[PDB]
Amino acid sequence: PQITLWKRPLVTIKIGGQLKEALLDTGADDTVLEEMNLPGRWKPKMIGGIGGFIKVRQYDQILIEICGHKAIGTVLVGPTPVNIIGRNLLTQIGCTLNF
Amino acid sequence: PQITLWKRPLVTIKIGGQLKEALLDTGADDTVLEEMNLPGRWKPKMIGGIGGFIKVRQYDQILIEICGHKAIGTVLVGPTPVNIIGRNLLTQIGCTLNF
Ligand SMILES: CC(C)[C@H](NC(=O)[C@H](C)NC(=O)OCc1ccccc1)C(=O)N[C@@H](Cc1ccccc1)[C@@H](O)[C@H](O)[C@@H](Cc1ccccc1)NC(=O)[C@@H](NC(=O)[C@H](C)NC(=O)OCc1ccccc1)C(C)C
Ligand SMILES: O=C(O)Cc1cc2ccccc2s1
Repeated sequence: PQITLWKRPLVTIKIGGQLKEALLDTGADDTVLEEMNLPGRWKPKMIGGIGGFIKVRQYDQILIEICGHKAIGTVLVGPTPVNIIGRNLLTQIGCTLNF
Repeated sequence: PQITLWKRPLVTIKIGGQLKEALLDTGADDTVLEEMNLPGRWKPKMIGGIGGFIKVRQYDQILIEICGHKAIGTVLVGPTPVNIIGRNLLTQIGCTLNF
């Protein structure tokens, strides 16, 4: 698609046979979701944003589909108000910014 | 231009006649820049991110060039760690996500 930005760029994703919604976020280095039962154990990680820093759970090798585009990578679970697809996955679907 | 997302999408901007570097951020509703003075009157605002809220000064109708592309709009100023161009200005330059 070619997605204009007059509203938040929310798209449908699929993770572990659950459809969710998430934000295509070029200002995010990593991908951050609020929840899921991603397979078991996790490693702690720090991430920062505008307000300061937060601890997240890092899960590796996570299969995710973004508008039907298959991808695999690291997904953080943390206190984000919106699910965030960051650059680590945006690159895998060949997402570019254009103007 | 067409910008891939293997690294942070930093671009040259010009504001108040000075060149700066800023992150093109589809995940930002608003544009937030490092402390500077701008023309006109500002009003106080709080904006939320990962980590919580910060206080910023909102300036309206500020001219900015993003890679040479003119945009006029609200710019917030305050203690951000990175200059962020958000959707309010991305839409003015006809920036789109593509995959
Ligand atoms: C989501 C994070 C992965 C991302 N951070 C990062 O990628 C970074 C730098 N990486 C990173 O942490 O790497 C690992 C690391 C960290 C530290 C040390 C060593 C290694 C990020 O916060 N990115 C933000 C920009 C930024 C970049 C660098 C440094 C500081 C800020 C926006 O892109 C971004 O996409 C959105 C994500 C988002 C959306 C909505 C809510 C919360 C977060 N956030 C924003 O912070 C923008 N907010 C919004 O557009 C508004 C207005 N917010 C909003 O709706 O807030 C509601 C809310 C707030 C709080 C609680 C509940 C609701 C802001 C830039 C204007
Ligand atoms: O004091 C200043 O110079 C600047 C600001 C104060 C304030 C208070 C609440 C919300 C935003 C802002 S900006």
